[PDB]
Amino acid sequence: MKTQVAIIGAGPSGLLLGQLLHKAGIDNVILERQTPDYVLGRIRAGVLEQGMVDLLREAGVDRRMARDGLVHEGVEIAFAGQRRRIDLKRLSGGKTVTVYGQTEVTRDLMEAREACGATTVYQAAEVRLHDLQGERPYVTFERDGERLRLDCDYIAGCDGFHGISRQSIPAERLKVFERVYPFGWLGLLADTPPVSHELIYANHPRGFALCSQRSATRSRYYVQVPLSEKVEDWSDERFWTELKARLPSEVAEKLVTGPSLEKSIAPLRSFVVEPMQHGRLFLAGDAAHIVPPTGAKGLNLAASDVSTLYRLLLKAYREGRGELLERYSAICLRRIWKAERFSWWMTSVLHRFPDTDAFSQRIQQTELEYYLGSEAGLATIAENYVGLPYEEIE
Amino acid sequence: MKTQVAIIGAGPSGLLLGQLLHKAGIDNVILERQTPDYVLGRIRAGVLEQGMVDLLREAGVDRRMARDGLVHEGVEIAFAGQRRRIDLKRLSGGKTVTVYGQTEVTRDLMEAREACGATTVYQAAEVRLHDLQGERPYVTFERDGERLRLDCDYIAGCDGFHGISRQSIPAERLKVFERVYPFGWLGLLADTPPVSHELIYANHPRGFALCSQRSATRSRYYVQVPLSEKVEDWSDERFWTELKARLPSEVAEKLVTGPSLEKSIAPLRSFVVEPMQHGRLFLAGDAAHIVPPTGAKGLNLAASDVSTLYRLLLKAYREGRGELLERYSAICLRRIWKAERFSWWMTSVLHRFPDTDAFSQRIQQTELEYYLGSEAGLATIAENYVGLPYEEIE
Ligand SMILES: Cc1cc2nc3c(=O)[nH]c(=O)nc-3n(C[C@H](O)[C@H](O)[C@H](O)COP(=O)(O)OP(=O)(O)OC[C@H]3O[C@@H](n4cnc5c(N)ncnc54)[C@H](O)[C@@H]3O)c2cc1C
Ligand SMILES: Cc1cc2nc3c(=O)[nH]c(=O)nc-3n(C[C@H](O)[C@H](O)[C@H](O)COP(=O)(O)OP(=O)(O)OC[C@H]3O[C@@H](n4cnc5c(N)ncnc54)[C@H](O)[C@@H]3O)c2cc1C
Ligand SMILES: O=C(O)c1ccc(O)cc1O
Ligand SMILES: O=C(O)c1ccc(O)cc1O
Repeated sequence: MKTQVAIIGAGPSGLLLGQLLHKAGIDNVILERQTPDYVLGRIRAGVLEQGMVDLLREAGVDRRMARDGLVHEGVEIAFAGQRRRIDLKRLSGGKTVTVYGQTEVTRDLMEAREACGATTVYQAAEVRLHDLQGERPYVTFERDGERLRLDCDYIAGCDGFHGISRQSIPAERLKVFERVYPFGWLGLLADTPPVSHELIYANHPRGFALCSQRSATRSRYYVQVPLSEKVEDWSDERFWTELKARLPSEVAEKLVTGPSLEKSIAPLRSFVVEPMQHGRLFLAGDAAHIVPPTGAKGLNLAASDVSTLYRLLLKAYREGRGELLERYSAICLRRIWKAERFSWWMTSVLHRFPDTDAFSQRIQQTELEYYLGSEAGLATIAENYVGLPYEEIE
Repeated sequence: MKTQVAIIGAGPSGLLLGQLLHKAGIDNVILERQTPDYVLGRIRAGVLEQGMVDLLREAGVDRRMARDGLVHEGVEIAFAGQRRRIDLKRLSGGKTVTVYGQTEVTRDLMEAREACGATTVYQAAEVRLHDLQGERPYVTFERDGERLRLDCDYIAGCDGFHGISRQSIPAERLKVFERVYPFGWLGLLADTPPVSHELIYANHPRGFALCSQRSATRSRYYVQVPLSEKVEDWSDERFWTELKARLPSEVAEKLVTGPSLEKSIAPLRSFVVEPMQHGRLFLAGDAAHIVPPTGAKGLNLAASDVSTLYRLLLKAYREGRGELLERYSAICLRRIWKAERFSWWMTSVLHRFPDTDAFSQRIQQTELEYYLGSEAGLATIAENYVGLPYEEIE
């Protein structure tokens, strides 16, 4: 079996890269461990930066998003009784963010890939990577007991945090940066009207709470929860009572609750590897870095990594400028570190940490008061929230 | 002995409050433990916000400052080889800061107080405060062996961090917030031309360094130093070699060194007490809060506390609105907490901390890169650096 670009993983990263490449005439094959049904069962993210919205349009997979996605011009932050709205549009110079679920984006891409007939192998077991520094790297995998080999020019590791691609680079070539937080988020998807037209991040003494949405009739809520909690200890009833306790009264009063469609606990973490490539292997998305979901940068960093990789592969194939691929990491990392700093900052001011002394609590409260009450403070949040500009390469 | 306002301490706070009050017709007596010579030997701070510059003018003690002080429109931050200038004037909407030493301000006030004949008792030993909640509080002290009593209406505790006034409030009425940093600043005063027309804060891998000044022929430099260091372990020669090692080469190359006039180590700390008053006693300056010197807010918070206390005492005496004095703490604390947050922030991004893991070092470097390269980021530093607006009271 032979292709130009082998893509490990059929999540947002792999599918988006694959569609962009296909549309440009660059053959690519995607290998996925799971079934399409399993991939479609993941709920996850719901906020898209303008940059990712444009990338989807460029990949020609935006009809459903332009119809069902909700454009948001502001977000609210609630702390100490008050609610402060950050006008993203005004403060960022006119940029907005789009709420359209990660599940929906994935379904749209899977649908577009099937229609075009590009190759996708689901249930590709025991995927292994070889000859990464050769002129001809290859991938071996198993489809129903028999071991097959796939030859290619390049390999894009879009296999997420637990993927095989990052594990295939000699550990000595990689520098890891990581921070584990002492809490996770318990999320709940409900077929109920959202409590607000815009998102609400809430810093409350009992912990963080977030009111989000997927459409006019589907809501998504999250509450900060200790690492020790098991999802089976949280009945729907317990969740609503707790969400309500963390929100301002005028918001909790008008909350329409209902049974959960999905409920899960995701732990918070920061992780970056440098470089993000080795020979003919390039990491993209969760395979290369993780951010706590507080700034909604996860799916968005995957998109920029992909936008950068795709434009560099295009130069390599169409223009014969294969040497530009050496710049991938440098380019991606500048954006990744700023998104990591923003996500770290949002996380530290909105959540309640266990070992907190009095001085730090007061500093946390003051950060909010300063950033939310100063025009310059609001602009730092806003420009970071809509997404800093993608670099153009060279 | 009888007066209207008893003032404990003849540092910047007490003298400024005393001059303002005297000029308005409100009698006040200042009690100081040390001699005038001892007070004048302290070097300390050198940066004044516009607010403090206006307060000095209002107190009529600005002739020398208007002549010898240097107005600065920007400051530089050096990190990772580069130097970035923050245009304070442009970014703050036209505000600047004035470099005029704390020693000079103190000398100017002491001179003005002597000329007007207001009462100042130096070497007032064993000062004690009594009947703080009565209608008539009083102060007792010792002048050459004999114990004297001073009756008054109000007492202003302007006695610094180790003063007796904060110690005189029942510990149970006070809430303390404090953070001790694992380093101090080794400062050096030299009769040499400063290396730059503007200040330079430097984040270097060996530690923080700061290039400041007092005039066109007098310089002040500081280097971050461990808590374990003794000043006698730092010869002038050792200091210059170390300063030079922490600065960018084009700056170190042109540094004019020379023997020290003064050299001392000051440890870094944050401290706030709430409330800042008890009965007829009001705390002002270092007696109520401490900030690390990184943001130069120490002497500046003393000035705002004083400006607030003076305007409230004026209302009380001239207008009979004695009830407004209950608002002192609330008003002062809003400004103190924002200055504390700023000083904490400056401190954490410019200094090298001992227990730092890789992720944090990268986050520290990114904070600098973001704040120094974004117009909104630069504006947060600038507005905070020139000094947030004084509240007008009511
Ligand atoms: C559990 C979890 C919860 C999240 N929750 C949120 C959230 O609530 N909000 C938010 O803002 N962000 C959240 N995120 C982040 C956001 O969803 C991710 O950044 C985004 O999914 C990244 O996309 P990706 O394509 O890089 O990886 P993924 O979506 O993880 O997809 C990678 C794919 O590779 C496949 N794969 C793995 N190993 C192999 C292999 N060995 N061979 C072949 N295929 C393989 C996997 O099956 C998977 O399909 C969450 C992420 C995770 C892991
Ligand atoms: C050692 C030190 C170094 C500093 N270095 C810097 C620096 O390098 N840069 C910078 O930006 N800021 C620095 N600061 C901070 C800045 O100088 C202070 O915030 C400023 O001096 C506060 O003024 P104040 O009037 O409140 O107190 P102070 O200047 O401390 O004066 C209070 C006065 O009260 C007197 N007193 C004390 N106890 C009694 C008593 N029991 N009875 C009567 N009188 C008493 C003291 O003798 C003293 O004269 C420094 C402060 C200190 C303590
Ligand atoms: O899923 C969401 O809708 C959501 C929204 C904002 C964010 O920060 C993280 C999230 O998971
Ligand atoms: O003394 C100074 O000149 C000086 C300047 C700036 C600052 O942050 C702290 C300082 O002590």
